[PDB]
Amino acid sequence: RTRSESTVESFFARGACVAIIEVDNDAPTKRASKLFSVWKITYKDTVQLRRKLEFFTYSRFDMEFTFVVTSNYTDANNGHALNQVYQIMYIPPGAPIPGKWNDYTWQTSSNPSVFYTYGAPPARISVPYVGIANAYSHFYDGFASLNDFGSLAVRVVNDHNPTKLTSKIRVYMKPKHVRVWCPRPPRAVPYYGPGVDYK
Amino acid sequence: RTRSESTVESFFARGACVAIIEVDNDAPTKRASKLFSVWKITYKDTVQLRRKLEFFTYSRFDMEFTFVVTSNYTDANNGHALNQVYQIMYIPPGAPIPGKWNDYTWQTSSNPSVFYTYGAPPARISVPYVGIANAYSHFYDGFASLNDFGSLAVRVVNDHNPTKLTSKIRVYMKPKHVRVWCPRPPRAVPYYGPGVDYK
Amino acid sequence: RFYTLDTVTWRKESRGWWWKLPDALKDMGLFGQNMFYHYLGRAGYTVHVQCNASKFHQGALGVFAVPEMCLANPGEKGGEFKGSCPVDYLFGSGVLAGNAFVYPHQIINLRTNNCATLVLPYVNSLSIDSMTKHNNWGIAILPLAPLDFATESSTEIPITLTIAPMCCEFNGLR
Amino acid sequence: RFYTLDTVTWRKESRGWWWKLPDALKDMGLFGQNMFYHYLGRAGYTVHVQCNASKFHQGALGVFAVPEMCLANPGEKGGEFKGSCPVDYLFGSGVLAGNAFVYPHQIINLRTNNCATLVLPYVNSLSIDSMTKHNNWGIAILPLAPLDFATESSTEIPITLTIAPMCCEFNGLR
Amino acid sequence: LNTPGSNQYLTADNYQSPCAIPEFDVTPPIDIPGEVRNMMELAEIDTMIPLNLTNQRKNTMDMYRVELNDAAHSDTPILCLSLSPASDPRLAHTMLGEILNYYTHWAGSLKFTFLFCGSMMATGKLLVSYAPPGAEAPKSRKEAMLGTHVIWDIGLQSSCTMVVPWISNTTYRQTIGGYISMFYQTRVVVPLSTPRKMDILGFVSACNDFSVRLLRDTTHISQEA
Repeated sequence: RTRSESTVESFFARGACVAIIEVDNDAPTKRASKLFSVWKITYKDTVQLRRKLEFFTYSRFDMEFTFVVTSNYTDANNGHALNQVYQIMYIPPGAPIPGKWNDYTWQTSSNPSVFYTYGAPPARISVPYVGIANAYSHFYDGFASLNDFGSLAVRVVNDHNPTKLTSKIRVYMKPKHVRVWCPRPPRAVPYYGPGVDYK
Repeated sequence: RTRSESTVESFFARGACVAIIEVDNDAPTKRASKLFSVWKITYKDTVQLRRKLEFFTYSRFDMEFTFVVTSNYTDANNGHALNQVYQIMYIPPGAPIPGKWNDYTWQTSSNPSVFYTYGAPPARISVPYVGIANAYSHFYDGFASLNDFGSLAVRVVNDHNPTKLTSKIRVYMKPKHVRVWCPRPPRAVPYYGPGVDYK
Repeated sequence: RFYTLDTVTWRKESRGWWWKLPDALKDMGLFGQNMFYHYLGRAGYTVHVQCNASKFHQGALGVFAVPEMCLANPGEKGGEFKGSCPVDYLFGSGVLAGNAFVYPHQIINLRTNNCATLVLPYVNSLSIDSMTKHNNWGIAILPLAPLDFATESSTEIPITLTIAPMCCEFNGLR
Repeated sequence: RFYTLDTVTWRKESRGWWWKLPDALKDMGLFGQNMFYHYLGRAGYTVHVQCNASKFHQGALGVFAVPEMCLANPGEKGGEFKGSCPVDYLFGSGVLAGNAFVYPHQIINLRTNNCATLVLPYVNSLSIDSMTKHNNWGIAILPLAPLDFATESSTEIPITLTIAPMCCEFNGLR
Repeated sequence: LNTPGSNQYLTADNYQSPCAIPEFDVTPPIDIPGEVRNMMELAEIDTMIPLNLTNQRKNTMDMYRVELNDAAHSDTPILCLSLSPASDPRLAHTMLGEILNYYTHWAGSLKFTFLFCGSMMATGKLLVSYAPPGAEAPKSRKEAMLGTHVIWDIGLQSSCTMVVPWISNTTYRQTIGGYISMFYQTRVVVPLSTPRKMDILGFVSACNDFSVRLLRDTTHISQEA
């Protein structure tokens, strides 16, 4: 035992990309012009973090989210565009999910939001323990894998611009203050779905 | 003896360019469009640092890496492009080397990475002693010149852009906390290869 | 008190047995009545496994206490593992049976002992929870060694499982 | 350390086995190397005989420590006695086997014990002598009772002989 | 001046972050049994070794055991284990191997426990030998006897535990050290009609001095590109 770099905090608190969000600005032309996508915060999208968390039954940790936004000009000769401003809103568990770009959910009455300006250092937010139970449940035998975690929504708040722009937002989640309980053996078969089914 | 400016730290801790990395964005047109090159960290590429380190057999030091990125428009009249974002990832010794732009090695599951935005101050990282032995071995008589040191990989994480851009990354390595053992005489013949062969 | 479940028989082709708690005790007299009459509850378990094997019998049994034994509700009799109905070597969760020892466990080697005991503390994400729709613990008995015997007598070794609740708490009478 | 010789098998027609010391240990690793590298030496012996017999096996074994066991040099495996190649009842010296108990001896009766130990002090006409061309001690195991077993299983009972030197002294390095 | 490390996100960065939900009523923790501080807790837990990897005995239950009584047996190693937990397939799938797969370097002693499952009336002896690093595994009983070895008795004793010491020139070696082999000593003797096909089980675990550094990614289950 003993020695550093082998602790639970060292094992779990590592930054990794967990989601990619595609947003547009205006001028659909021939595309759907998706202004937002919305992503439910979960650890099932990354195999490494999923395998690390499945090693235990109950866990408690805080989530630190880092957003990196990279914009691209679809047409090289559309003209210089004004600097883009992106709105990243955290949706707490139990809150309504946005369905339209200009709906009431984007008013940030109770949903935390951060505005990111292109060229600025990447946005960073910290989400504390938002679970309903005393610890997150990776396994539930009965009638809890969906341990809330809220969701993230990113949209462009710029005005109507004739030019076409596409931006990609990389979401990095770094767990903090990780505590684990009830050790479990590692997964030995490839994952199929969000459950424990095997083939 | 005595007097400053002659100490081992003063002699060794000096910044110098050790690597140049060429990266592209998109639109190969007629080129290979190299999105990454990957560079193994070593002191054999610079004659001055190599000669300074060959003065002793065993050495211990920490490496500070500074990256300066300069972008260039291949065609002067392609149009204004969005601000470029570059990903610089440090590969620890024993880790797999990236082979594709969108492979699993770029997910930063355990490889430290830093994102650099064009126009920002140059990126700076510090790599501690990552050797396996108690000190780096500049000479090995038996069956150790490749003293790990890891490697560096730089790629462009921007989306598909019709415009063509070329960027050059200058890597500066400044040793820190330099300690040396077993003094050796200076090299008297030009270097041929990574060994001690002479003609 | 001590509640004894139905006796299972060990064969030479048995792939193992599994039980769920407090699912196995839902109809076990007073404890089952209390867990049915209350919306919330909390209680520990004491697991005793008895193997009625003679000195001429060969084999080993692996008793594992798995918290939240999710499988990819029989009740008293539980169920059996499948050779190729959870998979025995996959432990019902796609995990090699060798790593199943991470859970609290006991080994019943017929050449050393014929009984084993286990202490199961209350494990859950809540201080108190319903005793009916949630399975707090699972008991898995696996044939670590194939059953063998002298060519004299007997074909089936009876196996007795006794579970006794402890630290019982009940709230929300209905 | 303890040096284990090759295991001999007890049969129903075995007439006994015999070994010579330090002849049996000439190739036994470090002790053999030391006795080969020195012109003169002196060391005692500790003899342990193990009989891997079950409770259903019958017979008795007689282990005798004979100083200067002259017979009227196989090495590790030793040799076997002859029914009519020394004669078992003549003890290899024309002496009735009944009188062989005058030497230090142990009796391995399968109904009472399955192992025996012996302490062999250094015996010679000189304080120090060569360890190669002189046999200080001889170990003889005789079947005092014929081997018998139930008509269920097994035909050969393994016998393990372990000899550990003691009070080792060496002089005259070559 | 724009330099690396300034106004850029770092994977191994550590500063304070703005709170998305200030003054949130976080649920207090409770004393959940099985709290673990360090990953080394899992490495010290005994894990059954898949030992006999064969084409019939693969991804099944028969691989975890090796039959210990043939008709005439042999003077050859019945089973052989290599001291490479992160490289040997017999030890890569164990808990120790899974833990080591996440770390490039490792150090410390190892513990191997062997227990056989048979009848109380079975009697015999077995030879367990440890080959020093850099030495070929013994091919015969005498070769095993020439090195470090122990005598395991089949009888009242039913389990044998051996500890492999930490023998390496460097403080930590890569997860990319000797052999452990078992040999018959005399024979396996059983009474009337006693089953002659008893089985043995192997377990591997880490010692208290175990330590790892330079955490890496795992090989099992990788599809992200």
